[PDB]
Amino acid sequence: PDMISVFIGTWNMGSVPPPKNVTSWFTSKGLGKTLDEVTVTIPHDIYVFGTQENSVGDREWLDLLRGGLKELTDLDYRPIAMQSLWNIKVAVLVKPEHENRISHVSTSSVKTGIANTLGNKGAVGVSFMFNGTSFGFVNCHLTSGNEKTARRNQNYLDILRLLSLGDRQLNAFDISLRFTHLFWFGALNYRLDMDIQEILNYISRKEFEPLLRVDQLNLEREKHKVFLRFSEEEISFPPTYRYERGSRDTYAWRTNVPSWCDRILWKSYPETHIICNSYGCTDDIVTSDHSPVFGTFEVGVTSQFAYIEFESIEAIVKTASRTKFFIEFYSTCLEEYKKSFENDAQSSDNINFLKVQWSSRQLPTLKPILADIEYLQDQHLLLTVKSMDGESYGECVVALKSMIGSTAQQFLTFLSHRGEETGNIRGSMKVRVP
Repeated sequence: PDMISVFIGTWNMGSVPPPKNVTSWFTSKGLGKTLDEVTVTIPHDIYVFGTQENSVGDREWLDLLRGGLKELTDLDYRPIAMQSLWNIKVAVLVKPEHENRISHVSTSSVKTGIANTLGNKGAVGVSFMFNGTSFGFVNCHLTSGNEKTARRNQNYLDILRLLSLGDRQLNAFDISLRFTHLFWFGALNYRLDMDIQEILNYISRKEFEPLLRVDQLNLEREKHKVFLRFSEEEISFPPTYRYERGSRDTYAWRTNVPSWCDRILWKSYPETHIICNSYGCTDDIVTSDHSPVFGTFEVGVTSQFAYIEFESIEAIVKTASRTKFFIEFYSTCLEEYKKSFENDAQSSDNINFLKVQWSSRQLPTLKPILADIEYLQDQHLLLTVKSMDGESYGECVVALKSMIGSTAQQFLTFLSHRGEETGNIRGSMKVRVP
């Protein structure tokens, strides 16, 4: 297959079991950007379900999902992984025909505790490869409370740093760069900064823009504190918290201000195919004080199966240090990782920054495992900038897609470390074939 259809769902189940029928959740029918126009269901290739306050036992729950999907699609979807941590649970299921294509499956979980609050907060994860394309899925439940934004941001950073999904050799990189596509979703619990009656007025009008301008997740993302260079599809569904059970007619009630607690975000390597086909919530599933949120994505995949030469590399790096620096290059297209020599020039007209330059002589050629053009296009390099005394100052990713040829092509990208922008990097390179 050339592309796959990925379903992501997030639902705080409110410590009661689901209703018998959750079909709207699976088929992206409800409010927001929806697939209500689709009369005959196209079964997705991969279903991913993240839940919180899921008080159904692991085994029984996975069975309910397999059962639900069986009745909808007339297919025995196979669960490749599942992972729970208290009542935070994720499960990933694939079509039977894709079972051979999956490999390198891992799971992880992380606790993020804070004193004097209701704990049981943290995250669970699943990653795998679909042929040559790596996928990461994170399901979390962060700290609740209107005034706990700083605590939520810290939960995010603790997850980003501690969650050990994927290959170990990528331990200079965190989960924001380990996977071709990363989906981070769950009960993020960021809230609306507005009085209760004024918010209910806007929900009645279906005027979401004035509420989105006071959404705490949106504001923190603009400050560059969480979810650096992630995407979220535009929100056009009402707040998913907090409803009275048995209906969606009525919000319950600053401790119960309506909010978009339940969210899906993604982070992709550059020059890859990824389109969001839905992002919304149901309005006919009423067992929880939250509503289920869905998202679907069309995602490109690459089959499973010559040298790379750099003219020069130049990095603006954020630091007070003045030592020498080098680069390590990692990729799944390489047999072993390579390293550069010392940088051979450096300058600065800023106390906080440093320009660091590697000439062609200081940079090694990389030798890929296959010489096929169609293979090489779909690959990426992971670069980490390290100092000579030795910890990383910055990581980034570079696509080879437009770099295939005889003459060297320009690249420019951002450097990050531990959820902070730490500079940029640029250079000139070619992937040559004989």
